[PDB]
Amino acid sequence: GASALSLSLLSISRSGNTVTLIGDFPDEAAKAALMTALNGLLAPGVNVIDQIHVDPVVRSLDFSSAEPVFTASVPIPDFGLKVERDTVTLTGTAPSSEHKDAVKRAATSTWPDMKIVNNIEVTGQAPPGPP
Repeated sequence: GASALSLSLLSISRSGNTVTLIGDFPDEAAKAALMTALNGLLAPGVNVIDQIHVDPVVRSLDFSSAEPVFTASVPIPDFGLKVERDTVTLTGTAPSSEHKDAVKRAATSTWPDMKIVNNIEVTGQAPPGPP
């Protein structure tokens, strides 16, 4: 029925020690494309907590090209990724600046028909943000 024009909300948190990413995926093989990305952050003694449900029907974020993107965010284990049902937001602690540029460019290419709002905020001047 022309399927739905809405993507399942997703949540991904990366701090370093442990990783927290929950949501729903369309297939299982899809994990291999993303997982192959973790191989970059995978450290000795590192814990992983990712629970995704399979749903060959529910429209989800196409990470097929998340490697190039996620890989662009690898040098930052303190980054966050959020996808909505109409838009996608990007926010991560960047003690630098332009360092976020490459990250945004990578996402834009991956999700051009979706609104991307990448608003980095350097934790320094202002007080500690939300938990």
